[PDB]
Amino acid sequence: MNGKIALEEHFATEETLMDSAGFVPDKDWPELRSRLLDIQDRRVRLMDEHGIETMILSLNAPAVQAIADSTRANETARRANDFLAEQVAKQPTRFRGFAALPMQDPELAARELERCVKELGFVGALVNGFSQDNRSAVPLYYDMAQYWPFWETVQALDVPFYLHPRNPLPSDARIYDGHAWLLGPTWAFGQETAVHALRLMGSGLFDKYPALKIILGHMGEGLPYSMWRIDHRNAWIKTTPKYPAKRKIVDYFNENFYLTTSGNFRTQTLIDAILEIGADRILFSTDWPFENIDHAADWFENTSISEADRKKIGWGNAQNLFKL
Amino acid sequence: MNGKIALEEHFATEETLMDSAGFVPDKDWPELRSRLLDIQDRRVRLMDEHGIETMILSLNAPAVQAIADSTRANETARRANDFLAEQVAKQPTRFRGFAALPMQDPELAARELERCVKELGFVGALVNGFSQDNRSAVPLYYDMAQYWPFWETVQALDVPFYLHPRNPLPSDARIYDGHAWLLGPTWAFGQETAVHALRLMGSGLFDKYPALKIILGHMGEGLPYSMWRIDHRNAWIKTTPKYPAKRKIVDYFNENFYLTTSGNFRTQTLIDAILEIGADRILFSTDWPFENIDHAADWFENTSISEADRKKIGWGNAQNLFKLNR
Amino acid sequence: MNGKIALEEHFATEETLMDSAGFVPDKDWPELRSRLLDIQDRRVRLMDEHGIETMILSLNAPAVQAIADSTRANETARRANDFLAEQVAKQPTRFRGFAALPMQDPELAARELERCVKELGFVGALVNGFSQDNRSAVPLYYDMAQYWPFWETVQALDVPFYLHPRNPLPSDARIYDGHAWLLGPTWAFGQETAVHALRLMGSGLFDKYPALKIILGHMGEGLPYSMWRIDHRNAWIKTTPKYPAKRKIVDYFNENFYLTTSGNFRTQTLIDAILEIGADRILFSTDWPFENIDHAADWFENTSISEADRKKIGWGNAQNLFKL
Amino acid sequence: MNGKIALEEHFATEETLMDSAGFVPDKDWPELRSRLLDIQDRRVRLMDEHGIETMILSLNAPAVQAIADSTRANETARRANDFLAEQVAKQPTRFRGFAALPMQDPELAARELERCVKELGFVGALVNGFSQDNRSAVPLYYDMAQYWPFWETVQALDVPFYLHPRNPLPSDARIYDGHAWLLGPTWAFGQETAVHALRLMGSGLFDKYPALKIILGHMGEGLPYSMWRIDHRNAWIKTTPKYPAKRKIVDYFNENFYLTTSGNFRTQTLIDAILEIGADRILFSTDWPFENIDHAADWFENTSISEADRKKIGWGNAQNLFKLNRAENLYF
Ligand SMILES: [Cl-]
Repeated sequence: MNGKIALEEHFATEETLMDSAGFVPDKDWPELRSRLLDIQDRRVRLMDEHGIETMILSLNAPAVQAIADSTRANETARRANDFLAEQVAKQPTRFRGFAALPMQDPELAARELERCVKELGFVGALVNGFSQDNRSAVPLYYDMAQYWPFWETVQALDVPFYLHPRNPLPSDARIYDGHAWLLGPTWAFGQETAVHALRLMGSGLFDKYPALKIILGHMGEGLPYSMWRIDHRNAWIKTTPKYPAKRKIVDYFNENFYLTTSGNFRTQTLIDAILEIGADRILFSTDWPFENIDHAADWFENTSISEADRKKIGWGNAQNLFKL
Repeated sequence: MNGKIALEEHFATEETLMDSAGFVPDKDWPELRSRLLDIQDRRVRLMDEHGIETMILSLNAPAVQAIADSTRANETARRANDFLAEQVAKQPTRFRGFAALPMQDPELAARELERCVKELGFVGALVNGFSQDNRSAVPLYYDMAQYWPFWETVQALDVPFYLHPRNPLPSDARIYDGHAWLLGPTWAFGQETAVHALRLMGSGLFDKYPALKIILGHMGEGLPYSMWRIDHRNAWIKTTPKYPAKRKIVDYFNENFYLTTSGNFRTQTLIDAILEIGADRILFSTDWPFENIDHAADWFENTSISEADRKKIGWGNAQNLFKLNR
Repeated sequence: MNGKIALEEHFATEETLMDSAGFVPDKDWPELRSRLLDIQDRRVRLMDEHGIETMILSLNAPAVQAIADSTRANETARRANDFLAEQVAKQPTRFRGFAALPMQDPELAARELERCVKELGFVGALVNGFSQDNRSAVPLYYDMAQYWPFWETVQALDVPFYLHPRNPLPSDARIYDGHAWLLGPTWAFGQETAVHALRLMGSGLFDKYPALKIILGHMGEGLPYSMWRIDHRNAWIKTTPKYPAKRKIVDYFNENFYLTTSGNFRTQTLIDAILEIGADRILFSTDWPFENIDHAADWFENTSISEADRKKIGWGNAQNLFKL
Repeated sequence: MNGKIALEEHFATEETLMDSAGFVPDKDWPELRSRLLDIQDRRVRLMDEHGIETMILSLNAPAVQAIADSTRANETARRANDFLAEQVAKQPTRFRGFAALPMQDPELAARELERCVKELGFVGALVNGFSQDNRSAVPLYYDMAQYWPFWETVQALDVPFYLHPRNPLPSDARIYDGHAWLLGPTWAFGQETAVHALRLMGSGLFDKYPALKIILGHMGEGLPYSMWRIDHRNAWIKTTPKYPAKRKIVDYFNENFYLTTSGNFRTQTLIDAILEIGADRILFSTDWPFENIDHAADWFENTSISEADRKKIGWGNAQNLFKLNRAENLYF
């Protein structure tokens, strides 16, 4: 299938490159590093070879979310975005950009998102989970009141926010002590991102801003499988849920979320996602260069869904979402 | 469908009762309290009305896992087991017991499991996640080396170990700060239990003791949906996984684990579990009294699976697993 | 779920009433007969109680298709259609009509479809499989060349054609001799209708008129389950299929067909249809009065699909299809 | 996955070879002919290359079912069965046999099945739909009363009966006239076989012999998708079904039938069958030489099911069904 749109497709700048070093064995780092820095050449050949018309590009991880000085975070985000705009402009029919944002300061993040969308033609934002900030004794999650004016801005711009993983901070990760193999994509990323996403939903953010669109990778970080249980556990109790939001969590999941297939090339899981959220809210993605383009495309080509849905997931849904 | 076997079915003693307080709103505590304390009477009428032949009973939560003096944990486990055995004996065709165990101390736990299996006729153990023990600065997880001789006894006895949830300790729960709605069955129970189970799998425990049987409630706490990703993430990398176990995580999930339907009455979730672990390793359970028997039974009666698999999940699998036809 | 649209919903006129007698046991005939005749009263109360906003009504079976004199068939069709228009006009927000057509004569059927659509505001046609005609020694199936100008007319009007069952003729039903329990909805209706549809697909009709929309009840009469096998059996043989159509049978199935849930209230069956043709092509229907509205609605309310797709199958798909 | 058991795997003798002609284009006949006649050599190499330990072999189609003189049918069945026994004995760890049977004559069919099971060590029978017999004005279907003593014998022997397709007779095939492309595996085989199987269930045969085991290829010829509808259509009517059987059709489908994956290598269809009849009653098979071994094995290797069910469908179910891990098959 030609014409696919892929939207969790990463690069690094020299400035952020080393953030990705921890995530593969030392012998595989030169390969991963070269993939991260390459945008124009091998990446596009592989797109050609595997039926991808367009990659929506985003910076690597944790990148800006780990830059604890908010002034420095803004400066880095702005440099990464200008670079990305220049890269996109070289092959404008094959690429779009997601913004890197300095979420350390809601106001700076809002301004940078406006610049990115209206000046640079970017089609959304991608943010690696909570932010570290020297002014805050705690990690910053985006359900917090200070972020409401930022979300108002997102909704006004009508572009999606892709909530990407990062690892929990060490003091929030003791369950994984002595078990580092569970950190990262194996498991810890999924738990961190699912809970951050649930925090947004429980906060009532989508009551106030009901047109917001949040994207999750990895087929939604386990959420569809346990979604029924999230609202319906202990159903014999008749009570008002103890979160600020007005409706059930699944209503927000159904109305405000999109899932991508990145790094989760499993037909059973896709079928479960289809039967919980619908093929209209599922988008093809690879997670290149952390996952191979060939693996992602070959799996997707042959997965056990209708051809009508393969088209929607392949490109139709993304076409509509990003007004492409 | 009559003849069902259910095996995540809880009671409290007056001693452990307060552990369940504040899992429900105040207005509902009189009802939960009465359910937890009733074994002989209304519980059996509900079983009769909803086609459950046998409930395998277990103490509530965290119960023994929160008794930080190991000597007292053992004393409590022993009293609760003796009580359970007495209650089982009043209606022996309708009940079996799971052991409560003082996991604070591996030798005490192994000895108590032996007594429960050999002297009391118990058919497995149920433990509410990690243990607190005054002697340990850190919570105790059962992948730790000190537990290996205990697991040797589990395998020798050839009875399953049900790994039930508890909440993370507050200092390991900062992600939920300001969001207490996420603690308990909503989410936190699932994460804590999935990770504890994965820690057992990655530790190599099942290489050393391959015949062990571990049971998880709640359709495996999310595990089936993300199981492919656990082993296969970043597949382009050819490397040996950085855990001590010798095989893939999914090999031990497939070979050593069973899932029950407790508190997760969702047909899509069941189908996904069937397509990942197979109907032979899925067991009906309810999580009474925290979930209604009528809700669990009515959902299961009509869920979209073959009748052959309805019989296996309803009773066939448990009959084989627990040797009840034997 | 309020606002459902249901589109295999039957009535009889006194003229066609007895065609339905003997589909149910004698003790049940008085009930069925009263249901068939009632359009305005109990039927609407039941729609209210079971969340159906609109029923697209069609005549019973075999009706016009068993009237062998083509002139008589056209007279009966006109009366039934005029009656239906008068009935729809009494409660115009709750009903629409499908045309009955004298398929015995392709020109008369085209003209009657035109009159029904243009003058009566009907939104499609419903036909009970093959037609009997005195002038023809064989039953008339609609893939035959004489039907092509009719199909040109259907396409130009841009309204769907609902291919409903009837039983095979006795000389074409010997396999059921001594086994009358297999006739009708049990099995024979499904075989008869699947093959009629497949004849349409293989004939090349949809090469010539690619915008045609055909609707099948009963979740597609077994088609999705065996659809892969229809094209891909004996795949090691590299050859051109021996039918006149230019593409695979499944291409026409995917592009030209819709399925309804009528009389097949089975979640496993619906999931298989979703994974083969996609939820965009599946439509809620009951087969009232042959099946109960309460059974149909209760099953569909709780079936194991996404809320997005429940809305699409419930009403969204029909709204789009019929331009309501 | 090595170790698979496949049980819809065909051969021809020179006697029955021409029955398979005109199933494929002329250009492909030399290949199909060579596959049908080869049992010992390339067939085993392809089994080795695609992870099949055992093929349970059966004659091609319609073969015995089209021999209308019952005396001649019995003669052909005997010769075909002796040939198969001799062939199996050459490589007894890789092959088992299904009986070809002269179903024209209930008595002859029962005696030949006895001979095949007791003397030749065959593990079931495979019959290609209805029989033509000169004495009968109508095609012979196995729900008919005269077959009940034959089925008593099947149950007593406790071996399965694989009901394979054949086309309807032309006079029963007018719906396909001018549409020959629908004949055969495309569609007509499936309709024919589904109905024949339904006639057995409706007849009450399984009330009388409840231990019978019937096998269907092609994932059960459409039956699972439409099984709910078979019993439950028009449910508001409270009535006794108008067939002689005492129970619901689905009760017999669930209790007396097995389905194989032959010629239906479709994951959506497998999942549907799993959720209707259960993986315990599904068996890997290929339909070699009419389907490729490699296509069947490659699809099954990667289909979206549990590893536990992949072992059951791949070999476990068949190993148990045909008692292949048992003394009479291993040592005698
Ligand atoms: Cl009829």
